[PDB]
Amino acid sequence: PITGKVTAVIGAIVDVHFEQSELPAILNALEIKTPQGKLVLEVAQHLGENTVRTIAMDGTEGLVRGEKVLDTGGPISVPVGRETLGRIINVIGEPIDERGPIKSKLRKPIHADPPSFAEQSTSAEILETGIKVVDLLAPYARGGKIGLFGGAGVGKTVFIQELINNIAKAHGGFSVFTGVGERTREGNDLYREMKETGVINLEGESKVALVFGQMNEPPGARARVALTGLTIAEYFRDEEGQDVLLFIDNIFRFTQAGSEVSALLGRIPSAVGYQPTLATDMGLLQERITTTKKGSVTSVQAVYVPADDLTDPAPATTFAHLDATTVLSRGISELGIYPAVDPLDSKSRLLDAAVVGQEHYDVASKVQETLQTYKSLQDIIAILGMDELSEQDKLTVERARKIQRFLSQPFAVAEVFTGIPGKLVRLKDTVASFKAVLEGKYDNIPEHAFYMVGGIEDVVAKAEKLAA
Amino acid sequence: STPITGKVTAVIGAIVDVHFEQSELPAILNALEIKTPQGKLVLEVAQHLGENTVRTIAMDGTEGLVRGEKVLDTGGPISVPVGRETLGRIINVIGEPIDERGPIKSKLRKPIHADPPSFAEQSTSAEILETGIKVVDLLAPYARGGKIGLFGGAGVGKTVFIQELINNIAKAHGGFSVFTGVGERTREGNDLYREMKETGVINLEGESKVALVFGQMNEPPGARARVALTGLTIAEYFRDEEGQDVLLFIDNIFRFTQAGSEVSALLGRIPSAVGYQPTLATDMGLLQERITTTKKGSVTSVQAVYVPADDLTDPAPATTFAHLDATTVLSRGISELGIYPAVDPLDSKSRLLDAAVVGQEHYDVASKVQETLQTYKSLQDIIAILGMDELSEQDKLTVERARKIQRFLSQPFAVAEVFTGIPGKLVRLKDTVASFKAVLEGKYDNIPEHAFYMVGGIEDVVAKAEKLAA
Amino acid sequence: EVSSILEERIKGVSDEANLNETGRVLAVGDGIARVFGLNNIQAEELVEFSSGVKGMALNLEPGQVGIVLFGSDRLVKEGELVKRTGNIVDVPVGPGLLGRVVDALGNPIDGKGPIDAAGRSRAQVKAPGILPRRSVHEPVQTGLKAVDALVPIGRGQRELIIGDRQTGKTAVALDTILNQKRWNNGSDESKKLYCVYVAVGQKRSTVAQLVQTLEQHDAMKYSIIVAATASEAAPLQYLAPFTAASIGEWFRDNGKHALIVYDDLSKQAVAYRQLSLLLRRPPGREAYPGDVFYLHSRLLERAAKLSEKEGSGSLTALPVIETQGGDVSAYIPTNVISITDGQIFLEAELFYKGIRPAINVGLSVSRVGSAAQVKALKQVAGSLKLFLAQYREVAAFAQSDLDASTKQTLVRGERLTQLLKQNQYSPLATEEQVPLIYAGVNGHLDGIELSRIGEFESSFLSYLKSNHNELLTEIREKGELSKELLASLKSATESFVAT
Amino acid sequence: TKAQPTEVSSILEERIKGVSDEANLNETGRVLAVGDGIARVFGLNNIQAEELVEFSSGVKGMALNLEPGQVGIVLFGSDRLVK
Amino acid sequence: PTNVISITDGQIFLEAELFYKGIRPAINVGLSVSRVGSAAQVKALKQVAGSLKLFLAQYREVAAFAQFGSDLDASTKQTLVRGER
Amino acid sequence: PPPVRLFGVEGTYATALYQAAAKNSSIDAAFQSLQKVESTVKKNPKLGHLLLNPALSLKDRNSVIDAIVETHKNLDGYVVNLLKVLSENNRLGCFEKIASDFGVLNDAHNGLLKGTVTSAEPLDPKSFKRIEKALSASKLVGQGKSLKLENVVKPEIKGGLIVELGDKTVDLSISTKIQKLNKVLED
Amino acid sequence: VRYEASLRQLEQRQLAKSVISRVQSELGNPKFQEKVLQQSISEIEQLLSK
Repeated sequence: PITGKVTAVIGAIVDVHFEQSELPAILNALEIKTPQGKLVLEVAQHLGENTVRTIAMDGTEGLVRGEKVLDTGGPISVPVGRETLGRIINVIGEPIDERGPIKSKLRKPIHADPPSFAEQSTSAEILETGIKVVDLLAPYARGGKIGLFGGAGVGKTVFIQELINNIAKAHGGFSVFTGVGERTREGNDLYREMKETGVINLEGESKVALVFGQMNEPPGARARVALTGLTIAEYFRDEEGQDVLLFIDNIFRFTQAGSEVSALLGRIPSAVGYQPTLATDMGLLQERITTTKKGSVTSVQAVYVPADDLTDPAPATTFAHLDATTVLSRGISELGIYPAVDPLDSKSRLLDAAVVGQEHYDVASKVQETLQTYKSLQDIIAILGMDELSEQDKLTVERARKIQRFLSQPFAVAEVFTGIPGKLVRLKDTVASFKAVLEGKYDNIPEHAFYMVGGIEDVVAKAEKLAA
Repeated sequence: STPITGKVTAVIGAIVDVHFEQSELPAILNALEIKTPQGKLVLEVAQHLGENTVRTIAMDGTEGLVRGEKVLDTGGPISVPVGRETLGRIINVIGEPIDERGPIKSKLRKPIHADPPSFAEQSTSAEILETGIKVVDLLAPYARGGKIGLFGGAGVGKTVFIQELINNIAKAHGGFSVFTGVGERTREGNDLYREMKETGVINLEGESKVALVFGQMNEPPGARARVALTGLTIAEYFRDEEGQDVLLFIDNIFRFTQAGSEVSALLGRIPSAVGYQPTLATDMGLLQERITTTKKGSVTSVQAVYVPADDLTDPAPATTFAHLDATTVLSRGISELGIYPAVDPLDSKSRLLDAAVVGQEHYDVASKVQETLQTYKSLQDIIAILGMDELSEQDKLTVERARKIQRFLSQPFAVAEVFTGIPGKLVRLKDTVASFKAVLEGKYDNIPEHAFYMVGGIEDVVAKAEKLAA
Repeated sequence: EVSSILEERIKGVSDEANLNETGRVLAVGDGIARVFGLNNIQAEELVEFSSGVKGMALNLEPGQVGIVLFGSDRLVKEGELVKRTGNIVDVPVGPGLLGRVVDALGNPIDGKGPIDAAGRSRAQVKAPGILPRRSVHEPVQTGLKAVDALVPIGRGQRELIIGDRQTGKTAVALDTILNQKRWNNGSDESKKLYCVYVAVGQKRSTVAQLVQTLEQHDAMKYSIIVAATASEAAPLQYLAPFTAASIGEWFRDNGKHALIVYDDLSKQAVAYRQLSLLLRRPPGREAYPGDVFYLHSRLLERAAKLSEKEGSGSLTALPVIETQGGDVSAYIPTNVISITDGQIFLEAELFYKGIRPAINVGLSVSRVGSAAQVKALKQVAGSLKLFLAQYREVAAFAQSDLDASTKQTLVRGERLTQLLKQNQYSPLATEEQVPLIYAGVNGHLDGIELSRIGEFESSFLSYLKSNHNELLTEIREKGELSKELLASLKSATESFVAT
Repeated sequence: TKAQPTEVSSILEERIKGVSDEANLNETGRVLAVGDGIARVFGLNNIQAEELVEFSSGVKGMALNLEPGQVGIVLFGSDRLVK
Repeated sequence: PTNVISITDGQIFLEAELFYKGIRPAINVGLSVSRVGSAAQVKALKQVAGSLKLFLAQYREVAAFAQFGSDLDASTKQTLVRGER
Repeated sequence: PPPVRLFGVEGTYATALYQAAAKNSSIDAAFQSLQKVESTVKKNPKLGHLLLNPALSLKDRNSVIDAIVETHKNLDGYVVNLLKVLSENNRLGCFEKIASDFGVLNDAHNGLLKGTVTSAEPLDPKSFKRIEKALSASKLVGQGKSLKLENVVKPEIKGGLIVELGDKTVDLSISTKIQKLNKVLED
Repeated sequence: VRYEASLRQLEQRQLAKSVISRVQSELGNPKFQEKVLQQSISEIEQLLSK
């Protein structure tokens, strides 16, 4: 029965005056019935005298001061479930996939407390990733934030798709691709592509659930889309036990959105115009994501660094949250390698020796040293000439070009797209493969027998086939 | 209703708020006169703050004021006098003669605010002024009815250029001209008044083909803002009611932007970028849109602009840069090279400078000049470390040609006899096209580089070749 | 008679009914009337003052409604009746707006009489969603060889024309409009882009030039010029792209194609800045209003290539951004660059070096790009991208003892650069793009002297028209170059080179 | 012109209503407007500077600004808790 | 500084580095300008200093070239020698 | 909360007074006392209206309050608590403003409405009556509410009439029609 | 043709200032009084229709 009349609409900041002793709490959701369906306003201040100040999640067009408002009673409660898999859902938790009302059991508030210190998992464990490159040189970790870098032009979308496939195989998980302030054009492509790659198969089963945030959506809804997505993930993790991986698109657009909402709220922006709540807003988002006992989210984020500046505050805060970085590059793709992961720029902080096993660490280090040397060698190999450089050096070049090729994997997801049967390689066998190449047991086998192969076992086959 | 009287309530600066008596409502952009021991202080009504308390901007210095001082309302915008009786008189902002030839005999009066003619009404043709100044003629010819713009920064011999321009273009063209000085130094003022008396344009007997509106920077920030508006209306009278083409001249229009920035602050508006007025765009726009060629007269503004710290990327010059039809940039570097005019050839541009407009021959000659100079600029970095003998052979000839062309741009001014001694050479347009063409063709690439310096056309160069030969 | 038209006009006035909500201005300063009344006002509703000035109500405050005057402050005065028009900002949309130069209100500023329109639609209408679109698959040729090959332009997609001030940015755009005449002449609605040029903050002198050039090239009969001139006030300037978009939406809704060119959003930015700062709304970065990102994003997402359920239509867009000192760093450029899908970056140095269009190939990108390139044109210009890329790298090597390989690159590269010069305001048909580029690709132009490239071009075209306009007609109609055509074309180039 | 904590209409109405002893408010307060992680509380007249206060909502805050007629607590905890 | 520069009839910019270079007064000749110019200096002094400005400017240009260590022809070194003095 | 909310400070005072005395259901008493004190301010035209100006202290102000309840102790008492409040908040320049504002709230509570017939000249009493009747007849006066229709003379509006009440006006005036007419003949 | 159009604009403006003269004549007349009655009765009809 908590109802109130709109008493201001200055900008998209709508102050609603509520009748006595029936005053919403901060972070409540108000719904104004409109010819636009509903307009969802979120209470972000109490201005007192039985009046509040709220932000908007839909366009604030043609509002009349005196519109009836209804108070939900708490943060927007968005449907969750395996039912909600394969449904594109807008910020207000309503289908924009247009496959009709989302059938759902329970709905849950979009703001949710980040798991307690007690719930924390003592030490991070590796999250297996089908991409061999990921599992060697910068392993993922359950709980962790692993920040993809490098935009489309690296086959970013296919990489994202590959991960969706891999987690389902890896654990049995699900995913939710949440796109924060994504271009609507890109969103169309993703939906079409995801349908095509069958990761979303509406007729079938849809691994990934979509939450798409269009740039047209007001800054307030741009800010809240991420938190909504996070709730979905938490239902999978906590309440269905399933390990999940929640992708975020530009986390720059998370920051950017947050900055706007602050400015709208009239809070003095901090240095380089970034919200005074800059630390806290990332803090809430990036600590909800964690390793619970129940399950673990793991999140792959895309960081659109602003003007290639890493010392800008938005990157700095982002890097604090990040645990590993996977650095896709177009150069790599130009060396015909898809994975597009740049091995020398991919780094993880959970690459740590103790964490990954000493043997694994040592194998990785050798491969890294080899690659590091290989690059430096290629600089002067080109100028001086290959044969004009040491026997030891060309042993390294020989070894290296095979490793470089060995990195290539024809992705399972892009089995359809390329026509090449998929390869999903298990973690133990990834270690094994590099060990053998380090001992040069296959350093007889030609370079192109390693091109676009799977594991060590696989390149036995290719050696035979190359001959045949 | 009660007799229109206002009581001052707050003199906080130029902003002086008046408390007109109930039910008589003064109107936005009215003109108030307050009888004062020194004339009538004019306050331009600029906001209503309700309860019959207006907030007005001063146009004359404010001192000694006593809160409560009766304020008559003369209503509507400041009303100047207009006529051909304004010819050859210096008219201060409020409209009083500061040429001290006693009262200006008013035929008609006009408001200083007027809405620019609508798009349907506004009729603009492309016609070409002939400047006879070689760099200008080839690389950015000026156009009748235009909004020519003498962009330059600090000390670009800005005055020297203007003196030459008035000497050539103003005298040459008939109609009327209006010489308006916005917020300029009394040194510059005294010279401009004197110089145009000397050139006899201000002919103290017989009509003067120019009127003067001198606003100087000693005047209050408010007065500085609406001196421009005042001048524009004098031009409008010429354009409209006298029908004749006007060759308006305003100086320096950065002072107009700057003035507006100040009274924005005083008006209490939240400072915009680099402290400029948030109303900067519309104010610049209002001035420029008002200046135009109609189906009646053809107002041809030539506006000086001062570019602070030679950063034309600064929002105030940059905003002006768009609105002006036929830009001329005078650059410090080029000045130091000794090239007079100091017009930077690469950066000078005018809308009319297209083969379909200024003719294919003119276009082709100028295209050859532009490319050659641009190549030369590109090669300068290379030349700096590596030297001349590391470039292509073709390039080495191009550099030699470019150097010849570069100093061909130094065409003496006729008013730089006074400042230096160099006699000006007024080189005809047809002749200028010819003169540049020859050099580029290499017809005078046997002539030394230094014989292109500080001389006119090709004919002058040949004579100057003989001079060096001897 | 002058009497009769006036008599009709007086006769057309007659009576009225209750003025639903009066207002009385409390204070009017800075074009921000703060009105007491208008209790039931709708957000951004159009309101009419006593003076006849129209306004919008950006701030609906808890006791005053802050009207923003569309008119000059001079006409409005305190205590004025403020009648409530009661209709949120809407502009007539329909088919009749073709060949009508209209201002934001829709009033013909060229006096081409009352607008014929099929609806008045709100200017705040929200873009089509994820699923209401279907991926781009339809080219739009601009008649600029470089644009069409180096950065191919599709439909419903958006790409910047971001570049240095007054480099005749409008000229690069205007060329596209001219080329649309060829396709326009045809009867197929597939072949009909109804262009809309949105002149924002542009001086009336500029709009006169615009009007005449468009009339001269007979373009008005698929053109609309939404005009918000420099003089026109900051509400009009603010709502000017929004208004324009609505006109485009009607065409888009009919499932047709059209191209809306917003020139320039930089002046749109300034207008929002003026509004916000004057309305005392929170300021933000680079003194541009806090929600400037939100404004630009709203406009730029309206452009859409619709789905087949929505009977595939488009509203191709080409925003123009004016860079201040070439600073892509600057806040308004950075935002727009992020929002858009591709950029074309005109470069002043190139302009000076006589390359016109002065498009800098390096800093031009398309993120839709070659997806909507003509198949023929795609075939004959993969090579072209790579050659120019090499030419750029080997550019600095143009200072003596130069490798034969580098020298080969230089000859091929210089000739190509010369080939891509074009006389602005002459568009070139695709059927004549395809031959010229083929020659360059086959490197037969490498032999031709640099000075003679210009002469060669026109001659090759006339030669092709004389020699075999059958081939040309085949190229135009088949649109896909068969091996026999590619064979014949190589031969033709060789033969032409021989003469 | 100005606004004061007593100008807040609920405060203002009690004073007009004759009541001014205002319960135990002189050592307890009742929160006024709240949000921005700071709350403005009415009463707490016996508050010590930088005292620890406990809000009835399971959160404690440190009084920072002791202001004429109002005290502005700083909330050590989530905003949602206080109302 | 911006405001004053516009107001004043000339600017006499000094440079700190030139103070250390031992030029006292440390007047930075290139940044120093007099807009009103000569007609306020002794006629004799006008005659002698006729090309003094040009020479100094040429010296400055030459000095830049000289510090890029490019080989300097004798004509350039005439300028340089004059310039130093 | 009691009907009609007058936004704006001093009307925040009025609102409080109104709502407080509505909840004490002694609005007539309040209103009557407010009229009396308003009258005694007006009837103390010098030296008690010309010293509503701020300059006096809190302590000097308190003695002004004492003088106010000295002029007549027939005050309601809720308005005496309001007087104390106004002294403490150190404003009394807007005292009669608050009184007037309370009056609007009060007479809204009574239901009474005010209208206006601005004209260039005072019209027929027949016109006044017919319009009052008409307005009462029409849904415009809902009834349970009254109309003090006041013709005012505004020579600035040339002839015509504008009927005003409830923020809804019908303006049939010659000046406005002339404005539209002039405009239509500028086409 | 050009002068013909110009002349039409000039005629319209001549008649515009003549209209101002007629407006002053109308406001002179006790039609100024009589039309107030016309407005009154018309408003009675209007307001009763509400």
